[PDB]
Amino acid sequence: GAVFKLMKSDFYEREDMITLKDIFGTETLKRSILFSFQYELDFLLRQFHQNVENITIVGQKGTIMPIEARAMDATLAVILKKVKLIEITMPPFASHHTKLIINFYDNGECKIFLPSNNFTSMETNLPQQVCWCSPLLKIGKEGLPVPFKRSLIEYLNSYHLKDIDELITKSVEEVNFAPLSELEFVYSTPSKFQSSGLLSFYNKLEKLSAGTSASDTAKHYLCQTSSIGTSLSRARDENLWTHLMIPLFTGIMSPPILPTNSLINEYSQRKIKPYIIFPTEQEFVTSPLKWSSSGWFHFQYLQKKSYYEMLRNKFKVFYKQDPAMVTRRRGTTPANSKFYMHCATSQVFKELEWCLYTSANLSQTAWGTVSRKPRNYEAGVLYHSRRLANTRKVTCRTFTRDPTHVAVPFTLPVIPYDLAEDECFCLALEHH
Repeated sequence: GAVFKLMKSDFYEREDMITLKDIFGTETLKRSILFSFQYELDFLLRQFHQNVENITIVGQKGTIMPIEARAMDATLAVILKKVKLIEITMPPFASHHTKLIINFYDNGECKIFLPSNNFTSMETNLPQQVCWCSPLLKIGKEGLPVPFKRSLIEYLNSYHLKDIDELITKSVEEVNFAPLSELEFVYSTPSKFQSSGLLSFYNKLEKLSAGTSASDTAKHYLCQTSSIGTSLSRARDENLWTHLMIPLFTGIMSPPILPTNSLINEYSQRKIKPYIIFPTEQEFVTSPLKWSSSGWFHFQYLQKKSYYEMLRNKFKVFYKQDPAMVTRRRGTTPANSKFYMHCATSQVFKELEWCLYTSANLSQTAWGTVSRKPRNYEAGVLYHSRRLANTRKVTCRTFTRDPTHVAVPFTLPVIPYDLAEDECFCLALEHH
């Protein structure tokens, strides 16, 4: 079955879990196809077994740094001949953030992974990272269409590159995706020709919950992100999660933004509970590598503080690790995974209506809006309870207590920010 694993760190596990070497080092691996925002080629290529025949690497022109001669050795020169680069030219202010691995093995097997780390030593080892692992898939003729496969192919098409069409999509097409028949592949693309991002995700959730009646249940919506974008509007404080996404998902608004005070009453009246997990200032003090992982966490609110105060004090949206539940070896180190999830009710989040794990951070550029398309490539997997084989809920557990559908790096429960003391981490330095 598909499984979430916590990526091992050279620092936190020194002497359940996965490493890049488990993914790439297997002697039966024949081919890997990789997508990422950043590759450190000498670090990445050292993960592979000599048996590998091809490594196809997709990334933005310039995010694939060649190995300098001084860092070459015998082994690397051999693996390097097996590398095919597909270099993407992005529009301005657009990023290729998708992290995706498609592996093909000796006996026609295939396995797909979504790691939260870029392929660099620093990303892999500093902030907490996770990796979703598909079940084993087999090359073979397909029966009924599998949504995950259809969406993955739309997504690949949306690069509009002949090399992707020929070298990747054709190979994906041969794979039977039946073991993924419960899951959805949810993505963003700048392609004008393919709907994606928030509008498509919203339409997908509306379709997946069709018929479901309303309840007096509390409605919990949680986001864990390593970036929090600024206001959707220059004239008003409006946050993507609280003002647009949650209101869409709950039915507060439809596609054809509400005043903040109206939203707060609506949340109170519908028992909506919003959460954003983002590191506090003090959680770096109780992290083993201290502020080392802090550069991955971006929420630059100092220039428009009222937007932050609104989130912190009016929506009371911020949540932090339970310092009693974290391991000694990881402490309160923040995670660079992105999860979005919904629970309808301490035990909160252990049974979910749905959960999306993705590269997409909480920004307009990753998700778009109702009217604007995403600027980035992003990809993720969605578990939806109505899509499960059995009439059941998606189950979730925290890695900090280490089978469930989902596993998250944050504690369960998470703890509200203490309004007297806690503040989201934000550093303004001279260089930025």
